[PDB]
Amino acid sequence: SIMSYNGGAVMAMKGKNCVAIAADRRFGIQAQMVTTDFQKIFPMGDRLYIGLAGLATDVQTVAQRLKFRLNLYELKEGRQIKPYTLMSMVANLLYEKRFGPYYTEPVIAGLDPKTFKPFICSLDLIGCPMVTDDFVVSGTCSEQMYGMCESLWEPNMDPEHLFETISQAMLNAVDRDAVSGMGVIVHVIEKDKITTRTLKARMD
Amino acid sequence: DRGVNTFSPEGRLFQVEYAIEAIKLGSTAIGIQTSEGVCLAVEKRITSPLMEPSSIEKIVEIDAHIGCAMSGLIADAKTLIDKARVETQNHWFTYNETMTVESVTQAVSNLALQFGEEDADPGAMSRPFGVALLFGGVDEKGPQLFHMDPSGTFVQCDARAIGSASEGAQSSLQEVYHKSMTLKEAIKSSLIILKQVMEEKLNATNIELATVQPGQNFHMFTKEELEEVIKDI
Amino acid sequence: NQYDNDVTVWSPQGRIHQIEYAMEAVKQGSATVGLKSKTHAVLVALKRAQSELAAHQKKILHVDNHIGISIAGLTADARLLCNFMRQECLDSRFVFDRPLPVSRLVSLIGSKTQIPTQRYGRRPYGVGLLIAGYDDMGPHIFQTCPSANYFDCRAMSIGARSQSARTYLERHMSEFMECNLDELVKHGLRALRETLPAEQDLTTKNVSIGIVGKDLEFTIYDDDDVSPFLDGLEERPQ
Amino acid sequence: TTTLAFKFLHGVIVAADSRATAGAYIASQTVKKVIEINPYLLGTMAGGAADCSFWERLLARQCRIYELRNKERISVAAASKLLANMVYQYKGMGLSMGTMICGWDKRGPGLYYVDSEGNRISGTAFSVGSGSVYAYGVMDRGYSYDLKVEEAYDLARRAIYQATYRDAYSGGAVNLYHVREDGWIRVSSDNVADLHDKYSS
Amino acid sequence: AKRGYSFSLTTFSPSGKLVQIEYALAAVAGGAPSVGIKAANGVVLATEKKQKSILYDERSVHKVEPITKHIGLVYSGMGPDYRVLVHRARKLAQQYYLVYQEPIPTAQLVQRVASVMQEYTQSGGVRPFGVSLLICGWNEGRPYLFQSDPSGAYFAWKATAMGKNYVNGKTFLEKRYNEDLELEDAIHTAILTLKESFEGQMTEDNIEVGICNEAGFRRLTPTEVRDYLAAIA
Amino acid sequence: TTIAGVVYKDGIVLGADTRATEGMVVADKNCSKIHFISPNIYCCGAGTAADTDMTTQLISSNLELHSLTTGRLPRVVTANRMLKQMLFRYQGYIGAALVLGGVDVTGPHLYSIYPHGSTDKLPYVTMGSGSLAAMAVFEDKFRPDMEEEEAKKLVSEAIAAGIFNDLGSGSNIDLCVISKSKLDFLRPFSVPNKKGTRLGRYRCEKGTTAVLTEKVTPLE
Amino acid sequence: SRRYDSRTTIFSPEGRLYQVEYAMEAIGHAGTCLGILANDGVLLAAERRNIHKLLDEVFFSEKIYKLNEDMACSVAGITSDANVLTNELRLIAQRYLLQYQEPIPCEQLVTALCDIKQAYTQFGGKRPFGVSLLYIGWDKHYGFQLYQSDPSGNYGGWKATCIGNNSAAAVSMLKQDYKEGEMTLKSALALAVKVLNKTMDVSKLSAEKVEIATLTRESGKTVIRVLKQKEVEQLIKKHEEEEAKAER
Amino acid sequence: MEYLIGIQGPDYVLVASDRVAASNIVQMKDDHDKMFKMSEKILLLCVGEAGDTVQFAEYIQKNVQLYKMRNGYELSPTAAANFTRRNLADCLRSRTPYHVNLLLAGYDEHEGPALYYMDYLAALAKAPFAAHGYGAFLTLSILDRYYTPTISRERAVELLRKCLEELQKRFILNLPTFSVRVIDKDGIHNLENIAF
Amino acid sequence: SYDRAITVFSPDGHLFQVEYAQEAVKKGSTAVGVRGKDIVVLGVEKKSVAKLQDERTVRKICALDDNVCMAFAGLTADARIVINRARVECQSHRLTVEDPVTVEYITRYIASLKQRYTQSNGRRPFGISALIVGFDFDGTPRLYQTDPSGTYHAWKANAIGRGAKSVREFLEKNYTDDAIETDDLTIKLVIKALLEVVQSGGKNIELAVMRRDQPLKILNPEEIEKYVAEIEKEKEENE
Repeated sequence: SIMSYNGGAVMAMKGKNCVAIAADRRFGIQAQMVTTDFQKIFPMGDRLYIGLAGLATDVQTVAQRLKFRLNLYELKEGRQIKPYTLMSMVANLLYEKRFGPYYTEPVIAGLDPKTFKPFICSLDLIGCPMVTDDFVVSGTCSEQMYGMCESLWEPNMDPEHLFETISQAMLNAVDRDAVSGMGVIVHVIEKDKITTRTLKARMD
Repeated sequence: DRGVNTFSPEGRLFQVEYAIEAIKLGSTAIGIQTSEGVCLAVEKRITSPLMEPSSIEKIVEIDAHIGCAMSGLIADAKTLIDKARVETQNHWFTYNETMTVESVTQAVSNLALQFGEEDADPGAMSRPFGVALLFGGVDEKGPQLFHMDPSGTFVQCDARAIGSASEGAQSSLQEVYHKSMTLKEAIKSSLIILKQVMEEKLNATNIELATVQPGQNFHMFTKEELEEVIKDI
Repeated sequence: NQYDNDVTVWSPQGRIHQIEYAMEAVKQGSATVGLKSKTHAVLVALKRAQSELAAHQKKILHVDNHIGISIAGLTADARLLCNFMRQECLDSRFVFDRPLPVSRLVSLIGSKTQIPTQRYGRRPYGVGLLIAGYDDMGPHIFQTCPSANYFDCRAMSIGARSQSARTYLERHMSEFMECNLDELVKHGLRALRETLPAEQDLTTKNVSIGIVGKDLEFTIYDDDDVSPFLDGLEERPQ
Repeated sequence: TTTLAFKFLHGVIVAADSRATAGAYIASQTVKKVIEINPYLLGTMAGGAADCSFWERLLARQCRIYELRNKERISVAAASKLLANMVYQYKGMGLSMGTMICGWDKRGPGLYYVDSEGNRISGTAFSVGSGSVYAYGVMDRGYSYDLKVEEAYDLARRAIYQATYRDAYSGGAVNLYHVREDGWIRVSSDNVADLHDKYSS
Repeated sequence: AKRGYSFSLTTFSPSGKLVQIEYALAAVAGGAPSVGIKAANGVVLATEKKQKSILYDERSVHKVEPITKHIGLVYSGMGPDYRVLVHRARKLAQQYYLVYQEPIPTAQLVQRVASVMQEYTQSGGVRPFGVSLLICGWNEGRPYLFQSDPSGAYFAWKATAMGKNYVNGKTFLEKRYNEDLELEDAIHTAILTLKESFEGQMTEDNIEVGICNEAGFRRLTPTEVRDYLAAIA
Repeated sequence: TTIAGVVYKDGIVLGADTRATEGMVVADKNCSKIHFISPNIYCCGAGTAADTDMTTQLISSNLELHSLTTGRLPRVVTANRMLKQMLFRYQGYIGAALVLGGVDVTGPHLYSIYPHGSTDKLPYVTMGSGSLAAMAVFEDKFRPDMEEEEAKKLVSEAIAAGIFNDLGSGSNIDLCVISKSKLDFLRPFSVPNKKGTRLGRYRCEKGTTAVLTEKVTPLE
Repeated sequence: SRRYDSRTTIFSPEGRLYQVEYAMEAIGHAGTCLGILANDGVLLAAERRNIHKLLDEVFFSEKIYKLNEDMACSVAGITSDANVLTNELRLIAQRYLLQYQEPIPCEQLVTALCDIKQAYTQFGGKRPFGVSLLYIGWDKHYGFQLYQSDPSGNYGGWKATCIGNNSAAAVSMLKQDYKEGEMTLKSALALAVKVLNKTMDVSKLSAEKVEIATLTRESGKTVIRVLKQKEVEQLIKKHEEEEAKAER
Repeated sequence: MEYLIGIQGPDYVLVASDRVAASNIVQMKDDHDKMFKMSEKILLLCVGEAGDTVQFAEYIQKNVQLYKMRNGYELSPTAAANFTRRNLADCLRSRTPYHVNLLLAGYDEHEGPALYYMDYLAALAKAPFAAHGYGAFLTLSILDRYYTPTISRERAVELLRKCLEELQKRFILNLPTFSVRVIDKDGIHNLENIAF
Repeated sequence: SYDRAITVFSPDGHLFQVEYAQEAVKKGSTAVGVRGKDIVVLGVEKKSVAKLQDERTVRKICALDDNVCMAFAGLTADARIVINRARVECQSHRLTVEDPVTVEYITRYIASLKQRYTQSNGRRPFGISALIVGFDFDGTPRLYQTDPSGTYHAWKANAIGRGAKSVREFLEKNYTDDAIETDDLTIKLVIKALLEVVQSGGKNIELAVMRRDQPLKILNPEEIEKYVAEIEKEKEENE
């Protein structure tokens, strides 16, 4: 499998007035682990984040080319990007390479500027957006992440309760996956603050 | 204002006729064909004594058997000589032999009227080459000398002079040249005609001389080797 | 004065000056005579020299085994048109394995020379050619001009002072058809002699002859090869 | 096919066989495998016969234009790089070559190993071909930097000979070339059958 | 067969002015009067639509043209040149919607349309547009009004006039314009400032008016025009 | 995926499910499969999900450009020809199976468009993974010139048949009713399936996760 | 075809370019635009020409454009041709950020656009861009910087410069009050108002007619802001009372 | 087969590579250098295909030197690592891809010592220690055991020696000589070759 | 694409477009360069810096390679294009040929580039002259100069720009083996040549030196004033 070459897992979750995004930190080729500190979640505008899982090259390439189109959008228009606008921007970027796509599944998590509304979505390799009110997952252990999120998630959750939910949903799903692990980083996005935590995880 | 490919009421292109007028401003060059070989002589025309005399090379080799003297716009000539050097190596690669002097001159003559505005490539020429060339070399038919002009009309010559004082030098070559002369006489004669038409006196660092012969390859006369023929003033 | 800059510009009289200006280029070049019999087609051309110390210009070019030309006007336009004529003859022999008829080739010249006379920035071919060829129909003498219009002729002469040669060929036109190879060449150079002034005449250094027909392929005669044709002349009339 | 080249105190030795095979059948045993690029540069034929002949002749063409433009002789490092760049454009297409470019340079004796794959490495001794493995053995045992001119000939001539004895694709005649400062010279064109009597007696 | 010019027709004068644009601004000045007014509640665009011969079908061709569900256009000057700018504006609005899945902002459309108008002042073998554009729109809870001139520049307006007697219109508008006007009151002043230079009594066939608000852009029916037209609503 | 369309006396009823799967795992429980083309024509989608969205949006963009130039309501045949000529040009590489249906000035027109470019004009069509189950309902209970509420019942039963029998389809039933004067877009028409609410709460207590490093960044 | 050609990319008998020098005349008719360099920051001050009672005012600025996170520019000349050049500057800055993952140095972005403007003066047969630009920014190599661009495609680094209408009189006025090495942003703004007040056509000077933007590095990141209407009026009255204090 | 290893210190970068250029079953070259001088403080360790190694490493090398001449200042180790990644990533889906696994080592005037790991697919990753080849499978475990963030350069070479001795003991391929170079504040320094 | 012919021949047999570019180089600042025994030094004068301008950005001396550097005169916008195209060729030569670029080769490239712009359709000739300075691999000092036409010549001492004829005539009677013997005395010859035309020498002169093994060294105004003071002291000695 092309997606299972580098591994990785990205998760996003909805709360009351807050959005949380979590991803593993392992960078490795097939079986051999290479780097403990690998970035997969990228900032897009103070209160909007994107998590990319799949091929390590395409994770970095899409993030760089999306930032290329993001800054031009924020200079042409005197406003910060909307979550729905970025979703369509990623969908357009991936579909341009229809018959030769980037092997990565983007997950966007963040709050809507000026309207303070939560937003989560995940996309295909060719760019197919889907919006949910609960959770979106992407990676090698997709099935493992679905089993945890379907049992732990609750409708209205505060920032502290949402953090405990997304952390346990990642850790246990990651520990059943061989190609994912070596620490989990969580970004809790609020209207006032961004809380970044690196969780104590298994290093095997 | 008119186009580059415009005919005159007389029956010739303006850009070609103006290119011939450009040669009459350049330095004079004399080439003489002899049974023992072909010699080429040219004035370097040094403007300032600070300039290096070895830098000015109006006689250049195409192959080991062909040399050429140039006059007029020196910048345009270096493009034509470079094309001639490639064509000889392209022929060597394909046929495993050396080209005749007539064949090389004909190859350069193909690039004569390759200029225009409409219906042309983005990297095409706009104006003709304002250069008169004297191709002198030895092949299978013996030592040969050819003259080329902006129009592309190439012809064989026994003795030809082109440059500023070309008309005066041509009449002087008609009175000296004969069929049974030697190469040493051809070198001697060319220097006498050259010193008459030059503005400054003849000197070893002032002029350039080269000979092509059936015996050995194209040779450029060094400062010391010139002294043997310069001493006969 | 205001219409004589481009080929695309028409004169109020109904003329193109640039094509007429290109016709003057053929008159600037030296004279050449082309004539045919019933079995042979002969081209006799006069050579010019820039100086007595320089050799004489090539006036007859080789195109194919059965087709040969004599040029008058611009030298670079002559060789460019000759390369097209050489290629078209090679293309027909490559595909059909047969010699391309002269009537077909001359029509191809009248198609290629027409294009630049109608487009902006482009110029007409400032060269006149006398084409000699032999095929299934016999010997042929064709005349192509700066204008795409071509002529099928019994005998023709074009170039500088070619009027004297044009008048001689008209008075002896009925003799050419039953004329043999040897005498038919003598008729060609005799017309070429009339173009020259009273003092100077034909020599081995300024005369080229191209002969093609049933007996032999197209061959160009130069200096010592032209001497059997010159020896046994009628001499210049006063 | 066995081609070897090594550099020492006095210059560079070029040695090659002459056997060309079309499967099991031998096509020719008089193949000039030492390709004469210039009066100052030499090449070797290994792998593809036409692939070595065409591209090194294109190099021979390119090196002559360099001398006409720059008024100087082309360096061995530049000649090796030019050939490496041209063949690299056709990588993974079907070209097969294993040439060695030898010559005297401004820096001294030069030796380079150029492949159809795109390899370009400078070294003291190389051996290319099907019987190159046997050529490496005998060559390394009797090699020295302070070898005499006559002693350098005996090493390479026998090194090809020992390779032809084991390799089925190697044979014909042992061609030898010496590369000096003024230019290379043709040394010997001894037959394998004639050399068999020399080492036995 | 055709070629195509590659050289610019609009060039800098010795004074330092682009002559072709200066005359393009004179083409719109001699055109039909057109006005646009922003009123916080919505935008109103009105233009003179004189058919003259009565044989003309009024409802066949419209001067007020919609670009999307919330953006419209009004012009002054040449009809044919405006129609190309409508199609281009309609196409650019759709290209934005395919990428971002969001209706195009008014200011963002004008910037893209003005770039096309700039292109024709610098591209080879083309003249500038003889049309000044009035762009209205509703986005982000705010109404917008913009002007795009032949040069390619764009200005944001509260109230502006075009066509013949535009200087008389602009002076009339600044006296008549108020902050926090009502949309229905904005139509009144728009149809009145157009009557300043009209001469031949207004009928519902003589002028065309389009409104833009929170519901979107739409052209007003002749029945709605007739109600506003009889001096009072 | 189960999508269907029917033609009744007044107009057209279109049906679709809400299950979107990645392989053999449900990715989206609530997914819109009835797509907007024009204020009078709607189109159901099947096959490749990304191919269905981008092809629909491009035709909807072209028809909005078309309707504004003409100044009148677009036709179903115009929507059909645009989808027909594009999918044929790509030789079936764009995996988009579309059930097209709308009301024109001519009347109601229904089309079934295949990824290769073949189109069929029928009173009732079914496409997708559970099309076999949906067609069987039509081939048993369909009758010409039926009432609006009767036609809505016919399609809802067809989509439900694909939901319970086919593993590719599930969850909610979406309906789109288009007539000569009325357009009803019923998003959640019927919800036959729901989650059995969790009686055992697995809510993680505050401070059950071990944290190594913490960083707080203030915002405006 | 050649009859209608105006020959834009051609030389003059004197040894100069006509279409460039004619474009240079267009800048001298446009609004006055100046920028000076200080120790703690760098700023741009421009004369707004779009002054009307019925002007809507939607955008943050009229002539000040943002190109990068660390860089900003101003425009003098044709506003139509300016929108093309400023958009191109944003593209080049993002191409560098994609390739090297670092903000583009100030000198490198200016040279990039100057190569394009030089290309239009040499080939293409098209009219050159009649826009002169002033650049302000910060990089890790030199720090705070100020640049000036010409329609010919020529650039230069300045400590204090002006371009537009009355540029010759303004540059000599800047040459008088500027103290090299000891200039702060507080005195920089006071100097900018001093020059604009005397060189402008209409006297008195209002904040609605002028536009000032500042660039200062704060807490490890560059801050680019356009000054408020109330902030400019405060700077004018500080200068207005200073000029009245001269009569003593 | 080729082998690479890089160790980063507090103010230095230590890098080593084998000097073996092998074909089929024979060792052609005994002293092959796999380090490319990018700048005064940047080195490139290129390993992979036969032709892709020399062609790619030199292309980036001359482009970095082009930046130096055009601006006056040199590229930072971070900017050079992102530049060499961009060229490999853009060529990945093209007709001619470069199959090369490289390692970039550099010292910055402001940020300090830096080491970069990069896959043939073009995946850049910052690491305190990294290794390429089949020999990496035997050496990375030793690098996980004895490595400290505050390691001295005399201890780093001793740590490097422990890894190279493992290649003489367990690794099936013969790798006798290794090129050792250190990059610090003064630049690139050549160190004695560890031979067996 | 623009296909119009810009540079064309004239009734008198002259290329005006080339000659007008030669008028553009005359209007440019004065640039002189002399060839010494061990060091080669070039210098520019009459920069017309308003003191309020940064002197780093407006430098006419640019290094093409580690061994090659150049100084120009005329249209400064046209020069930067040529300099950048020359810098790419320096790295392109290194990719094709393992050996570095020689002084003559890079001059040959610039001259051919200027020649192609005088004969191609839709292109305008460069209005610049370049003083190419450097050392060969042998260690022999070299000095070359180009012009809008496309001709290049080697010099011992040459000046280009405004008042170039006045500086050349000064160097025709001063360039001797005694004057170019030491490193310090070669630099003094440059400054003496520039002060002949330039207005009050001091802050107007910008020169750069380069050694046989060491890279280009741009001397600061504090070092120039040291040499200028030494020139006036030797000028004072006689009278």
